[PDB]
Order: sequence, then C-alpha cells, then structure tokens
Amino acid sequence: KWECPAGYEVKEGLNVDFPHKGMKRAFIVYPAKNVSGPAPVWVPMTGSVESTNDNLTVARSGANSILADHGYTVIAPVRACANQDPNIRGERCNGPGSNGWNWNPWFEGRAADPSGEHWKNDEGPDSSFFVAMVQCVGTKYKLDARRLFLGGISSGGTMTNRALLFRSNFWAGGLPISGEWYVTSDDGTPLSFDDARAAVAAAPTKIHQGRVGPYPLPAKVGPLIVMTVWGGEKDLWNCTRPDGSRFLCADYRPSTQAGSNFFSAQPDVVHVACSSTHGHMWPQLNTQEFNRWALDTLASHPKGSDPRSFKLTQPPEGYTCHVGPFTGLYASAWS
Repeated sequence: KWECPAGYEVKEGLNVDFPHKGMKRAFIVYPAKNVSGPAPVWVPMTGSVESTNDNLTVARSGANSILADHGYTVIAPVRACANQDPNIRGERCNGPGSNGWNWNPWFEGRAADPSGEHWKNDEGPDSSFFVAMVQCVGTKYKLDARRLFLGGISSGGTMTNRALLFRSNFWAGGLPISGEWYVTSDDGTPLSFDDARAAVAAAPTKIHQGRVGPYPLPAKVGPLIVMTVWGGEKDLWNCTRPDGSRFLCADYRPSTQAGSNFFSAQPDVVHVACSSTHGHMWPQLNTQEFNRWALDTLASHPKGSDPRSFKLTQPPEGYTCHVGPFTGLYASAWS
C-alpha cells in the first residue's frame, strides 16, 4: 500500500509537482527523530490565512514541524490555491470556494448551492491527495500504518473532519481544531449561517448532517480516535467582504459540538472533546505541551484498538478534556 506515482522521488523537505487527479501538488516532509522502526505520522493543515510554513515553523501558529523532534514523521500538504508555494498566506486562499466547494483553502465542504451536489458523494481532491501523499512518503520512510493522523486549524480543521468521514479506513484518527461541520437539515438542505447555528442550539445532543461530509453521513466509520478542540467564547470567524468590511460567518461552538456528537456515537471511535479559551487560532496556551499531549494521546490509540481500553491522561494547564461529546457548550435538557 506504499507507492509513488511512477518516477516520483520523494525527499526530506519540500516536495513539488506531485501528480494527483490532474493537479500538481506539494507537501513538506520532516522525518521523525529518535525512532527505530515505523514512525507515527502527523499531517498538519494550516487554515485560511496562515501559510503552511507558518503552521510548521511559527510558534504562535503551532510550529508543527517540531513534532518530528517528538518522534513523528510530519508530512504537510500545501493548499491547492497556494499554487505550491508553502509561504502563501491568505492570497487567493482566504475566501469562498469555486467549483462546488464552499471555502477555497481546502476542498473541505460542499457549497450551499446546487453546484455542490456532486461532492455529497465524492471525497474531493484533497482527501484523496492526502492518502496518496502518505502512501508515497512511506516508500521512503518507515511509517506506522496504524498511526496515520491528520489535523488542522479552522479550514484545516474542517478538512480534517471531512477526511475522517470519507477515509475512516485509512487514517487512524485526527485533530480537528475549530473546524466547521456546515450543519444542514436531515434531508441535506444547506442552511444559512444563522439557521445552522440555531439548528444545533435547538438540538445540541443530536446527530446533525453537514456539508463537511458525505450526505447522509456514514452509518458506520472505520476505527478511529478523534480529538475535536473548541477555543471558547471567542472561537468565531468573521469573513471579509470585497469592500473589506467584516461580518460573522462561522461559530465553532455548534460545529465542534456536532462533530463530537457524530464521532461519540460511533462504536469503533474514541472521541475526546477538548476546550480551551484561546479563541479561533492554533491553541495558544502552553502550545508545545498541548501539541505533544494531543499527538501522544492520539498515538496511544493505534487503529483497531478497543475503545474500552483507552485511558485519557490530563491535558496541559489551560485545557479541559474528556472522552465523549462536548457537554459544556449547551445547557442539558434536564436543565
């Protein structure tokens, strides 16, 4: 299952012109340190505005590349809209998607109009690119097939949710940090930002369909561990209109709740709901302790492990986590 497009030579560092579905893609590889044998894999994804390079090396953005020093082979995809440039920030990426896609940074959700119909049933080019990427790197570095994890922030977090829903038989788990769910009605009807938000508030513990994934969502997914993170009361995102003004267009309380609801109900999935107070950005409090804790937590549940034997350890100061759905975002019915 390890293979590269014929003639592709994978290398440490930046890899460009990787052929996938008629596209030329790029990604950066940081081989694990202090490891004998197959290494667990971390696939970090930036959001709408930070570059992949920022995500990988700027402290306040997560400095994800450092996990290679923590013993993970890090394989970082560059967003399609960045045209293979790991330094592109919001240029041509931070805005509405095209061709049926809701948001441009990653092919992470179907658009609200009929042009998104097709993606109800098709993973999209990022989800499949990520699998081929990891399969290709593994012909050159020893990767632990039971510990392929991906994760990201904001749009990268929405892409993580999507990837998990369409490829739950590949990834061992993931870390969607303030990712959307794009809640829709049970019949798949896209809902406005306001209605999507009201729909979860009216039924905070139910399973909500969403444009982030297959429609209808899958009845059963492969074995996984998923850790969804909510950045508290200010974890919200305001879009920027062409005239440069801003308006609220995403609230992560309902989307983190909705994902925790779907994943917690799955029998072969361990779901950890984590809350912090840093807002909408990469976890800011004790950032590296958090990255280390989060990934080693994911790694403690190799693919196919029994959810009953999972044991959560305490997170760094500034984080509240527990197994199961979020319970602190909305009042319980028992009032």
